[PDB]
Amino acid sequence: FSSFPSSMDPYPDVRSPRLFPSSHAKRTSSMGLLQSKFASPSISRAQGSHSPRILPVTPWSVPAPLAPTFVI
Amino acid sequence: ILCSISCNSKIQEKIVGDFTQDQNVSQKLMVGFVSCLDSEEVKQTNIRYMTKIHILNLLITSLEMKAPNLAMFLLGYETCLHSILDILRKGTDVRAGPVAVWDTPHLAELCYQVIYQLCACADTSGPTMRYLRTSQDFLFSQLQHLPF
Amino acid sequence: LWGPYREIWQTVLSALIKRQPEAVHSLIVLKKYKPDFISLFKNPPKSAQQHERVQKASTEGIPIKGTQRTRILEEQLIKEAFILSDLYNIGEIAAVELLLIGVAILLYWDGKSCMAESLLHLIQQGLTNKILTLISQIDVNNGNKKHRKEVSDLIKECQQSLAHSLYSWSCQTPLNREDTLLLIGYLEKVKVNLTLLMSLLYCLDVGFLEQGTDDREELMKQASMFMDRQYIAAIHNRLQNTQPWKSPGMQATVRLAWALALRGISQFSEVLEFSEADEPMAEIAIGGNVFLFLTEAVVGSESFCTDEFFIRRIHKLVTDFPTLMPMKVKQLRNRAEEDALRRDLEHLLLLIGELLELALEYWCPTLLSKFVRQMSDLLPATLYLPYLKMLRGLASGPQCAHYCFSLLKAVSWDHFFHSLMLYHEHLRRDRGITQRELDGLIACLQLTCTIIDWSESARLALCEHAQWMPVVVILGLLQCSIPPLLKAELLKTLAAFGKSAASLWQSLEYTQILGVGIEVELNEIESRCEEYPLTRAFCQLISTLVESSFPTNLGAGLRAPGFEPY
Amino acid sequence: FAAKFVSHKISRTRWRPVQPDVFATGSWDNEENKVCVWATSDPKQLCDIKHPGDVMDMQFLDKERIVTGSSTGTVTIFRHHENNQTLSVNQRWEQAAPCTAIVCSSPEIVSVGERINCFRAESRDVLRTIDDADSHGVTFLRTTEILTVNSVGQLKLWDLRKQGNDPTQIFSVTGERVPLHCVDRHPNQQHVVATGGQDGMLCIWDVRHGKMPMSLLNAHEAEMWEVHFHPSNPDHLFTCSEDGSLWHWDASAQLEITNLLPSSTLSVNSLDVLGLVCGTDAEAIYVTRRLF
Repeated sequence: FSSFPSSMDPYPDVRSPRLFPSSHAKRTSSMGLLQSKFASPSISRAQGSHSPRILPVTPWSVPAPLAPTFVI
Repeated sequence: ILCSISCNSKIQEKIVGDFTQDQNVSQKLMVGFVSCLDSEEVKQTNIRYMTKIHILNLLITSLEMKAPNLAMFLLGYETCLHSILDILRKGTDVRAGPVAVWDTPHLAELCYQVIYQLCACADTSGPTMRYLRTSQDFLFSQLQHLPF
Repeated sequence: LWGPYREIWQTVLSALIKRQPEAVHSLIVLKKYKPDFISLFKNPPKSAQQHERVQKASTEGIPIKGTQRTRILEEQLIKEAFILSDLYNIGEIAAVELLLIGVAILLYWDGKSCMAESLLHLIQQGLTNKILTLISQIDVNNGNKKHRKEVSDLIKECQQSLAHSLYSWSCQTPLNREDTLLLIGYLEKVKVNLTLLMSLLYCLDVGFLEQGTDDREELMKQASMFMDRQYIAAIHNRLQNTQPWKSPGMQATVRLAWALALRGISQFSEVLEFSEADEPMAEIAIGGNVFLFLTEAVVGSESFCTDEFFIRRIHKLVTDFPTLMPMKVKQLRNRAEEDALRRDLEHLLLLIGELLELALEYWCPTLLSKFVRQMSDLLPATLYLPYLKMLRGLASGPQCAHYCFSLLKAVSWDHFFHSLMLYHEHLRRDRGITQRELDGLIACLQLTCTIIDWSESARLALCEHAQWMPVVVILGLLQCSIPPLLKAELLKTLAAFGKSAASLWQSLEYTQILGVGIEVELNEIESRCEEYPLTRAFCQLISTLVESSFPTNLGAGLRAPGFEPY
Repeated sequence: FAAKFVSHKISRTRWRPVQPDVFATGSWDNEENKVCVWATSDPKQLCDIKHPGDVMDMQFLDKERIVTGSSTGTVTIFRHHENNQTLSVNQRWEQAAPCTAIVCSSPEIVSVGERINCFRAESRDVLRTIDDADSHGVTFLRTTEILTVNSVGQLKLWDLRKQGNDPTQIFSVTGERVPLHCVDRHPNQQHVVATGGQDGMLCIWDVRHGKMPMSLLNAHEAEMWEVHFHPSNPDHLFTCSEDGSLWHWDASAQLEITNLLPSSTLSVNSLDVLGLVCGTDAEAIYVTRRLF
């Protein structure tokens, strides 16, 4: 039923195109890796070290309002 | 709920006494059960169909485990047992070509499975076979209504 | 013979499924117990006898139709049989055939039930003459305590059945149309009325409208060979207000409902002056509490076997009133109420809706003039307060409620939301508002809740429309000091969003963050409160949310188990 | 009803926050004033509190903490670390004249004198002080309202929520005959209240329904002592008198009041009963632990 739930989540179609809608998706508390890769690419766009430490920090917190902060 | 209560454990002697404390109430309940059994011979009909499905499943699921039990006293063994015979010897399971209506042979199967348990056990074969050989007819009435 | 009657009923049911006479006719017996069906539940000659004295037979013997039963009439049977005769005023040998067949009293009841039920099913001049006799017999009839309760239930069933049979005789045509005055007068003499109201409405709306009978010449120069129109005119003249007419308010309502129909039966103003033959008599009826009676009927609306049909009839009556009477609506509200109205009319409409003819009426309503009327309602605050209730009444019908919502829409909801935000702001600046204005708001939110639930699309629109801002406004109202009806309508609003979970759960979390406050509210509830009327709606909302799938993210901020504490 | 001689005239008893199984007790009137925690149920004197100062207020400040008020109107509270059997004395104030009863409004431990010193949850500074002289009724009718009842038995709803130092309301009998010993306030609704008359009467009260004396009585003998009430059956309760007496007034039953307890002894200590004592006006030694 997880796939069905994912489909339902994708069914909302809140707006095009948003990382804020990506956060609306993380509302379920489950985040796809692709998003993480995109975030890493954005970070890339000492910096590498920060990403390594920033990514670790994001990993440390999975709680609501933490992922948003980690993403920021 | 009587099925789940009465099919989890071996029935205690104290419970029957507690049930008969009222004395009058147990008899009244038995009478009500007999009336329900006899009531045949659309929401209400649906309820009856459901109740039959439940009650008959409860009597079978208690019965498989053993005897004596609550069901034996509610059949009037120290009646509803005769109502099981009375419903069987009136049941018409055919409507003249609109098919044998599958709810009605299912009702007959549920009544008969009780009687089968009550002639296989040593406790009940003596009394049950004796009362099936007296009026109202057992072997004669069923062979009257049995279709080819 | 009760068992036989039951067997006949099953055959009738079988015919019904197939729509064919075949089951009745494939089993003769209808044309055997035929005068028993005509006699209905009456036992009219064979009531308790002393010539039928069962125990004075020294041989213990009784005869029936044909065979006799001497060796079976033993003293236990004698006592069950006299218990019947003393208990029910019934002939003793009749009481014995009733123990032999099938508990004898129960069998007799089944026999009354089976024949009556069969007649009702068929409907769905012995028999037409036997209605009165049947009514009289019931009146005569009117662990021991339990038995009495059972008897009362049986009486209620009798007063519930026969009601179908009498309705059907109106639908088939047999009791038309000189039996109106006898029906009306009897009703005046007499909640059992709702069978009667259901009977009257159709007759005003069709059978008394344009059918009639071509007979009943009780006068020589009043009617001729065609009594159709002549009787319509005779009823119109007969119907009036009288000095004790204000005690039968039921007769006033039925008489008004005639004038409603009568307005459309009148081909033109050629015979009739409108300002003597309609408008005074209808106004005089209004001043005799006729509209109030309809509201009472709506309050008394209750699920019945013919109840859906009755509701359809009520919807038809409502259609007749907005259709043919807007002059009376305008006379009352736009001149007499404002001066001394529109709110009352809106209330009446809501009532009718709540009480699928109604759905069909709503569909019919689903235009420029109607829009203008809506604008007028919005103008005055009181007028606006009528409108929401009227809309919900459209809302109540399943086809109707969606249709009613569409009619209200064809914007207005957004304006209402703006008023709620504005109203909330005003309250904050200042249950902190005129009782009539607050009651208005209760009706706005009650029309809102109903329209959202009934239609999936409407509910969806309410849930996620930026202009309306319903979720935020509701929260502000809840946070601000507020009345119990108002907090209940916030929960009914939340129901739409719930039906539309993460969005709702997040909102709940935000509310919790904004739970010490929740604990304080619970304490306040413990201290109170207005009789627990507020508690149930909140419980229901919680249950619906629980039905919605749980979200892992919610309750994250608090440690370990945020979902559990609620 | 297993009695137990403490050989110590008891002044306090709590079915502790943790059924009525964890007993604690405070023993006043001894040369080094006493209290024991985990006693006894079975010797179990884990915290037989060696303590100067006596017990005016007393509260299970957690299931591992204990609040109290000390004899001169001082304050005394430790944290009942029942694991390691030691503790840490939390609250120690000097001059909060003793206090006359003990109220609560969580977690500001409100109280009354026979002046109000509102300490609270970690409020080691005396925050609120509506220093109004009182001529022993103390509770939370609603947070944070209260009603001071002077020894004319003279109740008066005041607060500490809004500002001000008067009372807001007043409950009073016609004659003010008895003194402030024992009033009642119902857990069925925190706007429902009663009292017990020190003649052996009730004094039932209506907040909303006027302010009349609803129900007196004449049943007990001595001053109003304290009432055992079920902590979940609000209605179930039984009455008492100031010799330590106890007349079971079966109030979940209708006046069914009899010679209840293991009677005829000296007085009883303080009340907490859930699943126990109903302490008298004179607080002697007694026990029974069979409260179901």
